Amino acid sequence: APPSIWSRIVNFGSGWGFWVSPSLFITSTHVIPQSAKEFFGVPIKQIQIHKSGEFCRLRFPKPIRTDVTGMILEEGAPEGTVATLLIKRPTGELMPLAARMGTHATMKIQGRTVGGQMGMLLLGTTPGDCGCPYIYKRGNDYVVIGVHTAAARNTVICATQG
Ligand SMILES: *C(=O)[C@H](C[C@@H]1CCNC1=O)NC(=O)[C@H](CC1CCCCC1)NC(=O)c1cc2ccccc2[nH]1
Repeated sequence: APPSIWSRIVNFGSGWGFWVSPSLFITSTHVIPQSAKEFFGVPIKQIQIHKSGEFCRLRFPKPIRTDVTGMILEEGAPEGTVATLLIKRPTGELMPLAARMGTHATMKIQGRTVGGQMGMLLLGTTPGDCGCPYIYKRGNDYVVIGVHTAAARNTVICATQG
């Protein structure tokens, strides 16, 4: 992925989030800092925050990332698609991970209702990785399909919009 794509991934609370477009930031719900007063310098009351299970959209009142184009956001990928989980680490290291996406489902994880799509990793994910995006290339378009929310020892769970 080009630097433009990686630059959309930004640390956010205990994990990460992803700029889909100049005004739209997505992340995993459980990652969002509680009792934060502002995100990216914007008071929280001015942000439109919509949670769909563990998929969270934050829509800012003015464009924040005017440098980025709006990317296609879809609810998961067709079954069998090998997506890339774009992991950033706090050291700065980039760790793209290939994951074959499987069935869509809604299930409880540690008592929380999670709608998303499970994948299988093809050197793994760690507790600080949630909120990183799943993307794949469809023709000449990059498509973002969800955010990293959970993993087991090679199942990964991509939370998707409802
Ligand atoms: C991000 O916060 C982490 C990333 C995981 C940690 C371990 N490897 C990863 O990729 N996410 C979690 O730890 C989730 C937290 C849940 C909180 C409530 C909302 C849904 C996510 N939990 C797990 O990843 C998890 C729970 C669990 C239980 C039993 C077996 C495996 C297992 N994995």
